[PDB]
Amino acid sequence: KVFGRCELAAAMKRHGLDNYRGYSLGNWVCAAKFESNFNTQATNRNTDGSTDYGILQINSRWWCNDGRTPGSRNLCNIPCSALLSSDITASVNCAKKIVSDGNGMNAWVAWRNRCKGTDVQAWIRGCRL
Ligand SMILES: [Cl-]
Ligand SMILES: [Cl-]
Ligand SMILES: [Cl-]
Ligand code: NA
Repeated sequence: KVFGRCELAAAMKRHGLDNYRGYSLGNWVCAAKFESNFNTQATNRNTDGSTDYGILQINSRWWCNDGRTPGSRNLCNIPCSALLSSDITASVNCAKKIVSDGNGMNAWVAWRNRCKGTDVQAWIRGCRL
């Protein structure tokens, strides 16, 4: 599923991401825009053989099991395919574990390079939330 900007904002708010660990909702929408272009089915292979999955591009080296990343962890206790669903619940719940891990949203390279320090509130402007 390809979400609209305000549709995704509303779904993320319903799942408790607004101000989660101090990150306002616009940070999460901005991260999703640049990680996946709002597409739940996005996948991308990394040089180390791991793969990133879903709207927040969660990586199989640590967070989910895809059966083809030897020596990796599955800290969210989910198959990586669950992160591609049109229902964002699994992605949100796993993202909450990632952002609590110590480095905050710096875990998402696109957030660090394209959202951090910008006017992230623009990503939720005009939305009925
Ligand atoms: Cl915001
Ligand atoms: Cl594996
Ligand atoms: Cl933080
Ligand atoms: Na894994």
